[PDB]
Amino acid sequence: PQREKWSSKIDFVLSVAGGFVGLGNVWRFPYLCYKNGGGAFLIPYFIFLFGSGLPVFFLEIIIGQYTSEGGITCWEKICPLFSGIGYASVVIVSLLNVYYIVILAWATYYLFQSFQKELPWAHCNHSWNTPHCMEDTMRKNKTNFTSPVIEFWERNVLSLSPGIDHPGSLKWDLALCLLLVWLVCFFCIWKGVRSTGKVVYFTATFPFAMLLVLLVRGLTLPGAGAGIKFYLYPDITRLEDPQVWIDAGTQIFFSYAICLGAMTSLGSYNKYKYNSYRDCMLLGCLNSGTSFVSGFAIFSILGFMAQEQGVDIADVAESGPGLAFIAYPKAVTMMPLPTFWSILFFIMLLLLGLDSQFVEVEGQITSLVDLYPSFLRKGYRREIFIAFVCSISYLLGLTMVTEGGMYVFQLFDYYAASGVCLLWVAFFECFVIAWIYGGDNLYDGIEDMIGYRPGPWMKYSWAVITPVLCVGCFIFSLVKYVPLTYNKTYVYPNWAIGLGWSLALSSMLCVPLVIVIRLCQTEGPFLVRVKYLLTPREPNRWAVEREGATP
Ligand SMILES: *[C@@H]1O[C@H](CO)[C@@H](O)[C@H](O)[C@H]1NC(C)=O
Ligand SMILES: CCCCCCCCCCCC
Ligand SMILES: CCCCCCCCCCCC
Ligand SMILES: CCCCCCCCCCCC
Ligand SMILES: CCCCCCCC
Ligand SMILES: CCCCCCCC
Ligand SMILES: CCCCCCCC
Ligand SMILES: CCCCCC
Ligand SMILES: [Cl-]
Ligand code: NA
Ligand code: NA
Repeated sequence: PQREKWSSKIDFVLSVAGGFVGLGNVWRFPYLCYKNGGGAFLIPYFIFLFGSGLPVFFLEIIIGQYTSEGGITCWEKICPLFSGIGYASVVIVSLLNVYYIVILAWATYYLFQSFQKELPWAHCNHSWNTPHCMEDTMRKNKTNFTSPVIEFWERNVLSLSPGIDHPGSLKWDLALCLLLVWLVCFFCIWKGVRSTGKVVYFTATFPFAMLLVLLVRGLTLPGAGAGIKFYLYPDITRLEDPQVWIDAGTQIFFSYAICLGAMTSLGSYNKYKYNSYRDCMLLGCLNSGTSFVSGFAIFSILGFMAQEQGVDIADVAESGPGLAFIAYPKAVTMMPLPTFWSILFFIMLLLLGLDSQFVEVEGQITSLVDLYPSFLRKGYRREIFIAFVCSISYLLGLTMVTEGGMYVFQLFDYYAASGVCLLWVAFFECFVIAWIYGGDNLYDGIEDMIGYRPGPWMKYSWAVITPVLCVGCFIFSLVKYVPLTYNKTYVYPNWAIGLGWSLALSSMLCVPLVIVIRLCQTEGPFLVRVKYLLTPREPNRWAVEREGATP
């Protein structure tokens, strides 16, 4: 009957902050900056952060607060047509839940490797190391040598195969680790949904307090001055390639968990007369500051490795995912008692990723339960659903656990819940809000909800800045198209790129397909059909709290 509200604003802030501040900050941003050269990644990043990151994030939160519904029915309130956006988000988040947890699996594996006398990536004299491996300290002291940390990441953790078309034998240890993290998610969602809520004082303060330590270790490294420069001074030429702009925009959208329905649901649990604008601005500041400062530390470590190895910074580690699994495990080796600090670091990674996964999976489950309110949300009948959603997404994730699973992970990362699909969904959200619902019409709601009409920046972002940025990046990437590559050496087969585009299209096609379906359901001439489907169905149809009216 009545949606359960937050106990207080503190609960909302802590839940959301633990929600969108996770592995998209300490893991994705590092190698996304590293892959796109150096500081040339920052110029689009911040622009999107001030052009589409904060505005769309606050728009999602404010729609959730205005309609008090999840990611799906909120659109039906705002606009019956273009409802597929919600479905699109669901598909996106589903695919995200498939490969996001895989990262945690790796972290868990690393954790299980930490509990021993000497870290396995300190020196390379083990069975999995190629004879070309040479220790980092001895690399520049005196061809094509490899470092123990990278060896451990590829040969042992991943057992990397020649290509995607050679999946090979499934790795059982990583499969068990993925099962373990999915079991943690399952027992933290069906029961103990607020388990992290009562221990936030450890779940929120520790991940930051740990990062600072790395930062203190990062800057002190002798080569940091080089690395920070690589992280800061941009390259003008790199800005010409569409890849940097697409990566920066989609990294903004991924870090803030927008176009997923999680933000709308989180904003659906708060009060109507709640000043979510200021809270959202502070949370976005915290998110971007965490990303920027963590990049400082990891790029200082990269500069240290480059100066010690006698190699260029751009060729010191893996450009694809695993930079955070190459730089940070090397940094924790330099600290006194490396085992303890490595354990703490991977525990912090687990906390961040697990909290983010809890939020995303719970949002997806709530959305699907909204789609099936009688067939679900009936106790045990709901419980089984959880056991379904994890399992079908666990088995589907097992394709990323085979020793050729890294390439599949790269496909999912670049296409499934990131790339031109996120731009598609964000552009359609902003188009519906600005050019159909009306920016001033939604300011009429904001002014009543928070008590003051915000500045013209929010409306200018949805009206012009965000659609223009999204369409420009999309069309400019399609014009100067470069095939997706893993670690800038592997050239994907055509069928692999076809599968990745199928993954993107699974969510993209929801917007037009649902439009066609809704037009088919309604009767009459086309013009009155679209006019009737473009009328909001009383978005703030609530009287329990002090509210005004739609016009
Ligand atoms: C490593 O080998 C590759 C492939 O032959 C070559 O392109 C590259 O220059 C070599 N790098 C070093 C550091 O020897
Ligand atoms: C010879 C080992 C089995 C064949 C290759 C592994 C395939 C695992 C895919 C799991 C998907 C559920
Ligand atoms: C700029 C492209 C959109 C043109 C305006 C469409 C608005 C239709 C809905 C009107 C609601 C009264
Ligand atoms: C009108 C309500 C039903 C819309 C269903 C859309 C589902 C899209 C699935 C995309 C392929 C998995
Ligand atoms: C990965 C498939 C997601 C299916 C979502 C269905 C929404 C009605
Ligand atoms: C490492 C955390 C940095 C946070 C900066 C912004 C604080 C509101
Ligand atoms: C339930 C789908 C009905 C489709 C009817 C199509 C009429 C053009
Ligand atoms: C030049 C070092 C800056 C570090 C900011 C946290
Ligand atoms: Cl970020
Ligand atoms: Na978190
Ligand atoms: Na983030």
